Amino acid sequence: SFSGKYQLQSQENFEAFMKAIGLPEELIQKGKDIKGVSEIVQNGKHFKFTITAGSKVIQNEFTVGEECELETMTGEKVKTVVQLEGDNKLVTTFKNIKSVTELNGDIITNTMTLGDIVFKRISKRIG
Ligand SMILES: CCCCCCCCCCCCCCCC(=O)O
Repeated sequence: SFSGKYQLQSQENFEAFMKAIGLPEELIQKGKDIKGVSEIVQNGKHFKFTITAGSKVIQNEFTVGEECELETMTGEKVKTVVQLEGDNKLVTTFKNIKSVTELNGDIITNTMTLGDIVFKRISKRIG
């Protein structure tokens, strides 16, 4: 349902966010303009997602409504719960970051908010 492969079209406030969260500037620099790929496999409430940005491949999984460990941008793994807010929307919060992922047709919009910082990503189905 969320299942598919998607690639980044555009994003806002990437570096603000990534510095604030602790990403090595050596990585935030080379990452600014990468159009990353997301491969998602949803099976009921079971989700697997791989996010590929260059040589950095992060793979995660979670079951909706359960506790799950998620590997973060920095490599830090956090224990949280991901919830559905409608079949088309994934919502979680970790390290004071609120992440919203919403699929509309072939476009996935992801929003992460740390304080006043709103990091938004817009991706498009590919393969
Ligand atoms: C590496 C950061 C982990 C993100 C934590 C969000 C948990 C739900 C995410 C499900 C798949 C995310 C959608 C990918 C779209 C995108 O790359 O912006």
